[PDB]
Amino acid sequence: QTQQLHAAMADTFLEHMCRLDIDSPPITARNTGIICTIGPASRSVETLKEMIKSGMNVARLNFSHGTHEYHAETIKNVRTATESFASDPILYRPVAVALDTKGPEIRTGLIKGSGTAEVELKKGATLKITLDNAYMEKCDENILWLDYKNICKVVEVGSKIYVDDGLISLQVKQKGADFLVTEVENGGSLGSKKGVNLPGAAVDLPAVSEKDIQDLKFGVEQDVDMVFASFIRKASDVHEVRKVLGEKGKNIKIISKIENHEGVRRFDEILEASDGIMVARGDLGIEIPAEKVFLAQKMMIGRCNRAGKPVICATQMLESMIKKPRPTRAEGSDVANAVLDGADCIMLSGETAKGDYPLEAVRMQHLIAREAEAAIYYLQLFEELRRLAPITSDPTEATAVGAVEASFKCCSGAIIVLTKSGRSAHQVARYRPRAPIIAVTRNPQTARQAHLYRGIFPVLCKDPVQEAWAEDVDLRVNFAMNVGKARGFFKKGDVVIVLTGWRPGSGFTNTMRVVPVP
Amino acid sequence: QTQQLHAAMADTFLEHMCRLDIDSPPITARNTGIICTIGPASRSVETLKEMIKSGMNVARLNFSHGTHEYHAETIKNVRTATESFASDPILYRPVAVALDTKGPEIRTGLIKGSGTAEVELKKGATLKITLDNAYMEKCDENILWLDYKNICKVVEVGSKIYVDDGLISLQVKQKGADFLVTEVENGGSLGSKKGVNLPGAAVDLPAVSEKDIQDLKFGVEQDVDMVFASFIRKASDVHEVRKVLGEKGKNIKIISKIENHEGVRRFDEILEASDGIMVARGDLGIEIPAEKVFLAQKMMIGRCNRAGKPVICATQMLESMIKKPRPTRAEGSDVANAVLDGADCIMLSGETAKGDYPLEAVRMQHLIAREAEAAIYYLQLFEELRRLAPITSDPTEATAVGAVEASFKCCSGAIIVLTKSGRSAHQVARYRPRAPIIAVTRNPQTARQAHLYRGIFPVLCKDPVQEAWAEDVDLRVNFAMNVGKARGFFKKGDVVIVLTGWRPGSGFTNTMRVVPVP
Amino acid sequence: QTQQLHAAMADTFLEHMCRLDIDSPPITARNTGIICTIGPASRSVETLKEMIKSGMNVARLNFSHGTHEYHAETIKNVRTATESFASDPILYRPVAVALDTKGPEIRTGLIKGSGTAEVELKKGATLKITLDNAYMEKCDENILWLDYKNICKVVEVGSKIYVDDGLISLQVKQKGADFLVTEVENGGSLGSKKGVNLPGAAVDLPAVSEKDIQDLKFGVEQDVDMVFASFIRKASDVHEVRKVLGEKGKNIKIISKIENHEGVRRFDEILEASDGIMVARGDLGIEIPAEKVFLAQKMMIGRCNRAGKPVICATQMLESMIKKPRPTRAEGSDVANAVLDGADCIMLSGETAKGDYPLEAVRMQHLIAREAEAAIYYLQLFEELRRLAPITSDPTEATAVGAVEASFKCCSGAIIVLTKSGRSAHQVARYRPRAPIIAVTRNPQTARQAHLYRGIFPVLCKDPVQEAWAEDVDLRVNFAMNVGKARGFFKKGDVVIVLTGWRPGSGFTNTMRVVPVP
Ligand SMILES: O=P(O)(O)OC[C@H]1O[C@](O)(COP(=O)(O)O)[C@@H](O)[C@@H]1O
Ligand SMILES: O=P(O)(O)OC[C@H]1O[C@](O)(COP(=O)(O)O)[C@@H](O)[C@@H]1O
Ligand SMILES: [Mg+2]
Ligand SMILES: [Mg+2]
Ligand SMILES: [Mg+2]
Repeated sequence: QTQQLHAAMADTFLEHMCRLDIDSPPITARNTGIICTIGPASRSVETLKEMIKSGMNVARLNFSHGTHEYHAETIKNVRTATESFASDPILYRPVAVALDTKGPEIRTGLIKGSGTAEVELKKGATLKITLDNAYMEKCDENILWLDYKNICKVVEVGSKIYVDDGLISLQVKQKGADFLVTEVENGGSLGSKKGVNLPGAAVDLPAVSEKDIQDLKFGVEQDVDMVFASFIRKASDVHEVRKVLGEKGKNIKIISKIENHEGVRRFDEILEASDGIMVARGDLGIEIPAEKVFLAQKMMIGRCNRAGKPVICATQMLESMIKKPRPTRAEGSDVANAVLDGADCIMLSGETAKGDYPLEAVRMQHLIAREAEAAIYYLQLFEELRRLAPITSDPTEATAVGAVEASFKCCSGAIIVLTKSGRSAHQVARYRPRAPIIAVTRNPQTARQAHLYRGIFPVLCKDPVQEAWAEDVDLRVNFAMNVGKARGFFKKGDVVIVLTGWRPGSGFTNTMRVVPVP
Repeated sequence: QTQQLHAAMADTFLEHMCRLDIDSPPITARNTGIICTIGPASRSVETLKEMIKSGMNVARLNFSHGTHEYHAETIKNVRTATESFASDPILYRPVAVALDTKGPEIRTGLIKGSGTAEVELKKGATLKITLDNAYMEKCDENILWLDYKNICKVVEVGSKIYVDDGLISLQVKQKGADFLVTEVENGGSLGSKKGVNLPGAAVDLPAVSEKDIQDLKFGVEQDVDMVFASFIRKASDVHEVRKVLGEKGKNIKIISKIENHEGVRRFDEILEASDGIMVARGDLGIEIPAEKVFLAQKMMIGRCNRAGKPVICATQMLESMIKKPRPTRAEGSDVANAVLDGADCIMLSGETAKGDYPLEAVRMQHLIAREAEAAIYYLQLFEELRRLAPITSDPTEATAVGAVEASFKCCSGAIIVLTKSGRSAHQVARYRPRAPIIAVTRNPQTARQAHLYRGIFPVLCKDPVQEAWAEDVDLRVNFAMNVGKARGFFKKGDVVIVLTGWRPGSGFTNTMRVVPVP
Repeated sequence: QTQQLHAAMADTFLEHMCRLDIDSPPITARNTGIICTIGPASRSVETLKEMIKSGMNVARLNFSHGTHEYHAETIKNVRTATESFASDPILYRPVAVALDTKGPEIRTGLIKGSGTAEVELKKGATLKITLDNAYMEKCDENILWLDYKNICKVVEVGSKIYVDDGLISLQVKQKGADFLVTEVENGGSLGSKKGVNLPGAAVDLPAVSEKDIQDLKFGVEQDVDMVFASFIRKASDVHEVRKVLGEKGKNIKIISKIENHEGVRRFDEILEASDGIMVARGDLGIEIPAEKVFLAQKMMIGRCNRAGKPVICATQMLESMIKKPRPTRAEGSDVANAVLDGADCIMLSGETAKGDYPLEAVRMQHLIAREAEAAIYYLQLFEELRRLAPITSDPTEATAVGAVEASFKCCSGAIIVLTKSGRSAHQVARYRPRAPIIAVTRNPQTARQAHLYRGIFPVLCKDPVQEAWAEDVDLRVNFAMNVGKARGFFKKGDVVIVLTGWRPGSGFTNTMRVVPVP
């Protein structure tokens, strides 16, 4: 048996687990989008091509580092790699570009005569933190400059301060004027320009600084597809990001990175304001106790699934693959369970940005996601997504759930959907069919943005518009058929579901046909 | 808040029951078919016209009584009453004609007119039973004739003989070559030609007698829509009726009447052989202990529902309405519960054949069914019907379950289906939408046979066949749209689901559209 | 709200996830067993006392390395540490000792001279594998010795050979009688005595070698509690381990390590023969594809849960904590998901055997387990465990399921169970209450082995048997009460469930009492 067919049919979740079978191969199609952070290890056109071949759907540019020039040259490379495959439109893969905001980071200064090395702090040793910009590049084991000028208002005597992915912790002992004396609660090698966290501090930095607006305006000029907004704390932060993109940026997706207590606490208003969510587990597990992160992850994934908005699970998914050709058993399990929880995308960071095995990392994500997608208990998931979704009068929403139901009923090879803006296809994605959603569009950005949604295999029609609209609709369906055939999603005799609108509109999807693939 | 909608959203059946509301009005549409037995109280064109106006769908002719000439006239009156409404294609109701077989009945003879009226059978009195035809019409307290010639072979001293809906019982005290001396165990008033039951005696009467053959052939000739075959004990019994119905009877639905121990015991084969089932409770409740009838009733309804085959609940649903303009509380509950169990149609016998309130009984059935249909727990029923149904490759099957799903999602006004044979619509009905299924057909037989399925409101198109097939389709669609508007099923506000096919075949339904009503 | 109680009351698993709350504190009790591998980092009496305080339940001795003398000292220290708390019976924790077998391992030899230390294998380089004992302690980048004398009988040209947690890979270019020539495909640096894997080779080493025989007998004289048997392929393997243990080691629990393809395939036979299972992910994810491991883990946990037999999740759970004081986000997730899957115990290897932060690794496991236990969807799990158990039994199984039900109904502080051999506490565990199960016993081996079962907090009663049974019962019950109170599991006003035999006996635990705590 294939596709965990035996397990799919169990009357209990327990029995479903018992029936999971190592020797049952998955379907060819992989549903979960893969986002990769591009940096010095993956920036070259040639490796970028392999990455796309290995499965990369979205290139993330981390604006916490680098320069406009650097990132512009990265974007150009992504676009050369991507376009190198346009000669064959049946096999061309759209690739989205995402701008990841710096936001309200606190960084440390430079280490003495930098970067001549690093320092060592020791448990019990004491440290003065100064705001005095004299020490800006004079940081050693005795004094450390930070760039957050209001730090003294916000912390108190006993406050913990984490430095560098939270591996070092200090505790404020002597407070003071515009400086802090602390005892190293937890020591280690301290380098230059490291991140600082102040869990439970009322930190007043904005989500959107002047420098964030300049980055965002750059993203609009660079025609990126999406924005990952860092440290969003309330809806009004999301609205600032969107408004500031202006009319030219109107269709860029806003993804809120939830990465602090207030973000989780205000999750619902943030979700309502956003196009989607990223569970930014890195900062999230320093900001709140690490034992609690999986709770926040499952919470957010549930709510985004319940709302039909994309959710990305991020950070350290395969961390050890920075240095090694295989992941840890923890990492393999982490990716799989993110898929099983319901994440639309999984993300790689250091493992593609800077590691020695970017290509192996991407493949691993692809390989795990597709085993995990077969392992999903669709029986319970579909039922629960139905129950929990409201009665509406939008005919697209009605056609979408109807098509997903039909697809389960006939076990079809795909759901094919024509879409101008993405929406019809996103509506189908919401109900989590097992079959891949082939979204045919002419809008290239629609194609790129479709990767945010579980299940949507976007396809960019290049053919000119027919003047008989009915014939144009057909050209597109047949196009989707050739792609599925060429990719192995289905064969000549199989059946598929095709969603179509009644007029050439723009939001009129309302027709579902069950057809054999020619 | 209308149609038990608060109840419909409950997560448990118990909470659903708690939320049932006496002030929440149902939809206009009524989904359960009403079968009325036609005889002396209901036979004239005038009263037949009121019966249709009242919700009658099927006219049953019971061939345990009358001559062919009598029945020909009844059918002709039904047709006249039905056709009287043809002058307005929108408000016309097809009416089906059903032929109910005598089968292997045992009955007593005629009481001596004197004119005593009825004979008084007294507990402990002796009563001779004879087979001598000279006594056929000379029945009284001392001598009772019976038309089952073998009776003496199949009972023994001490056997029990039941007479008249099982109200009178006799014990065999003495056995003879062509007579029986019995003692009255259960006394009462005995009238003429009463039903006799011998539970657990080994009755050897053929399933299809010469008289039945005659009646079946006349039904073919007369072009009846369906036959209710009495005392079906096994699949081969059904085969005889089908044989005897032959090619000209190709399309007559055979409905097997389950009314003895064997019929229940062999139920699965009879169900696979038949086009439908009738739970024939009158005899059933004499052939098995009466406290067990509800168990038989609910297993047959359950299995027919699981098989997607029409089942009919019959007999004493509103018995007391034979004499009274309003039913007993047990009668109102009985009708409601039959619908609630999933019966496709409910039936009236004496209440329309001979009663003083034929029209009130029909109205009462229409009123209770519509109330009960609003109280069904569809969340659970729809979920269980899906689980239990197999994955097929039949595009029409996929389409049907997709349309029902869409119908719940947008609270649809109706599911409009174009069908020639009826199948496409039968396939929607087996998934039990709440919304009426308006089947548009040009085939008149198909429109009459549709009444056998819960929720199909057949509609007969009379319009000329347009030149262009796509415009002919659209015409049938606009037809159904007008009829639902005319009758208050829905307004320009609403949405309806339209099912359609890709070619003027004859089994190619593969298209569902979700459409705001123009 | 506490304890994710709001999430507990959800109608769907999806809504359950939606309600998972970062600010909802868990209970004090932690149910999942913690197994720690003792090694150079953890072996001192002083470190071991802190491990017990931080949460260690089972000390694991890995007989893949070390001499018997070494292990006997580790064992003696574990007992010195454990017994140093026996002076307060209220706070004493039984600590089990487990022996983890070497089994049919394949290892490389020692590097160097002259090496020095590591040796860099280069992608594309050629490496000769030899079997000549002259090279046993002379390995380098050209020449590698292995201790598997039949390797040559059993790989082929183009077979893959993996070295050191599958991080280095070699392809066989040329075979030969007692050597192999190979090409490095995944390079890296190769240390001494690394594990070798031949996936898809029929490796023919015995289940129980002479060394294993000697190790198991040593296990018997040291009085260990359990044996983790490596590389169990089939039931006769478990039977061989049982024969060595013999009559004298009768009560020692055998936990079969599933770590190769044949073990997964013959899982059901192995589980029937075993006392529990370890999912040994390290070797397993090299033997089968790493993407597949999560599937095997979940199938094994499900089937062990359904059988009521202990299951352990092992290997790389908090790996990065060997060198760092906080785990990665993948690591935190992996631990939570293992507990959410249904695992009875979790395990630490290098992180407590050799790393810089053994105490923090224990604490973290303790913290996550307890967080994950509050997040379980008990409403579904209990329903499923009851449905998959037989409606048969056996008053003892009925009482235990009745106890677990009462325990939810009143948010019991604990279920107190009196047991000689553990069995009755085992029975309660298999139904997965959320409340801790305080198992009171006078048998010290029973108390130590109890840690194999989720939720069983063993408590060793040292008082002599009282003159009246009823006072003997109350003594032990009251002792459970005091331990619960001292540990913060519950207080004076709370209710606990107490399970007991009817007669002074042992098993036949058929009595349940719901009692307030004094
Ligand atoms: O998903 P969206 O943006 O609503 O677009 C769906 C639209 O695409 C179509 O199928 C085709 O329209 P175009 O030919 O204008 O692209 C419409 O019938 C439908 O309204
Ligand atoms: O339910 P049935 O008998 O299969 O008929 C459904 C058929 O009716 C149609 O919708 C219309 O066909 P006609 O124009 O032949 O009536 C077909 O496309 C479809 O196959
Ligand atoms: Mg950033
Ligand atoms: Mg009859
Ligand atoms: Mg070992």
